[PDB]
Amino acid sequence: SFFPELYFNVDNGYLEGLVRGLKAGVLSQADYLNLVQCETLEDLKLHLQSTDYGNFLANEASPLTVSVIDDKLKEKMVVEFRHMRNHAYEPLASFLDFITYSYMIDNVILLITGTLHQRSIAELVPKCHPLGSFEQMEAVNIAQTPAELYNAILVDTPLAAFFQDCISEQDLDEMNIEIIRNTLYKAYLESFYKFCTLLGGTTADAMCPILEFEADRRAFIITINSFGTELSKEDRAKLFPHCGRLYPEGLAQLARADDYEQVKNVADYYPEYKLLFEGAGSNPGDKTLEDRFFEHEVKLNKLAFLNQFHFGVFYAFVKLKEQECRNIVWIAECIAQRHRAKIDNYIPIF
Amino acid sequence: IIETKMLMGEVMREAAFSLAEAKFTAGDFSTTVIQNVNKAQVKIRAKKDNVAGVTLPVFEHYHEGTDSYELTGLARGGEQLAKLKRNYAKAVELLVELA
Amino acid sequence: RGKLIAVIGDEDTVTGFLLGGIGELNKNRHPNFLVVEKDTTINEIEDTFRQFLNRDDIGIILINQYIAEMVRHALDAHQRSIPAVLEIPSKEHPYDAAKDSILRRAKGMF
Repeated sequence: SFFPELYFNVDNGYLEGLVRGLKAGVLSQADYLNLVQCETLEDLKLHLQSTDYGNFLANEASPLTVSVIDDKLKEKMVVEFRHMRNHAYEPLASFLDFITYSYMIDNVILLITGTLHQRSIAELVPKCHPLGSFEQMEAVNIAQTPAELYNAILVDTPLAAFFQDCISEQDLDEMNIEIIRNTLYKAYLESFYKFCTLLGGTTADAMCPILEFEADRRAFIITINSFGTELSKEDRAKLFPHCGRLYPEGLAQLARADDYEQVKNVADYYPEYKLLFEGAGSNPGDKTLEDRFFEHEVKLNKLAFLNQFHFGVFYAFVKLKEQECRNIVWIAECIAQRHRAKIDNYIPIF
Repeated sequence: IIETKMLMGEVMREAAFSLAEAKFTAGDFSTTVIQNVNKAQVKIRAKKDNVAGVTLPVFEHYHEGTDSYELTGLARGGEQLAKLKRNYAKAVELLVELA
Repeated sequence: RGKLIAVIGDEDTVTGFLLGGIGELNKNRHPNFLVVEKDTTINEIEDTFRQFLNRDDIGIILINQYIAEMVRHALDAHQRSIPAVLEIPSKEHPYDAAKDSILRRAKGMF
């Protein structure tokens, strides 16, 4: 674009090359045919050792399990992301901090209600999802005091700014944990969108549409889901993110929605995701609606990869790598289950 | 006994399949659901049967009706979760019968 | 209405059943289940089974077949009707028909 190239390359050549190469570092489709063709866990180890992945089952349990496959995929992901985030710079470092803050709020909601209930905090440490870090103190050994964690997490933990909405220590008990997580997800997401818009380059250009898509899709799925729960339509509109094309129009019809057909009509207002609707076969041995959503994510990830002077390439690599781990562990799951009629719930990425 | 056992087998297989699909959907809801254990919505009622001069222990599947723990935060997997709420519930009923 | 179903199983079973609402914490904040994996030991399984036996509010036990294999002697020795112990096999592995505590009682059968 106008500002980058002369200034992008100087401090982004390494990371651009790294994301390109690590896109190339995913398992080839020939490797995938090796994966499906063994139908055994020992041979699964054998030929995953022979690809980019693998050679990581050393010092592990002789009875290879699917959970070990999940752990190794996630360890590869977190290793690659610690590699990328270790080398960064205030704009892009901040970008990757946003990329991580979603999992931060997830793990942080895992930590909360481990201390409102009388449970150990060392108990909580090994169960955190990777990337969690949490090397910051005042949140550990809190003596089971809600106010201690409240102040610990307003003061010390980096994402304290979003908890200005989650205050008063009353929501901890009177209100659901999940609804709190949803408010924080919304507030964080809109803050991230505003940060993206502040950086008004091709970063904004490539990140606006995908954030609008994420807001639109999450409003779509949540509206589908809550037809069997206790929630009113105004408290409903309260927690839909503002950063979406729906806020201009489409969110109102979702608020008016009460069943599958009104949300179908909402999808029909916009041809881009109507197509994602009619791919919701949900057949035993094929893909489902969520898989078509992930597929559209993959397409937008490729579109981000096409451009080269922005920062959505790394977010694209996030979503693709998550899909890839979902595929490999799922293949391991169906290998252990021995049910080959049902291996088809994974989306190859590259 | 054996007919109940075979129906048992196919039902549990189907239900734990729906569990695998939910794990694909929401990722790691296992941790939060094990985290959330305060009250149950189903109990067992011990009643008697005098099929003969002997007294026979027998059980019934009572439903207390306590609110279940709806989960929606993890990518809004509730569509898989309700499917599970049915698949495992049928299994539980058949368990009580078998016991 | 009287008693509380209890389950010991791997992560899959306990997750799926806590989804079904099978689970309770007593007034002492103690569960009616035990998540067991490669890190859980046989003696702990037997001790927790006896802990369940000590409780007067159980009725039913739900043992995964691996767990039953692990503590076979404890299960067989406990020839009591008060725990109506039911065997159930795991996800990824074949159904457990042999070594059933009741099929041995029958003789004119498969």
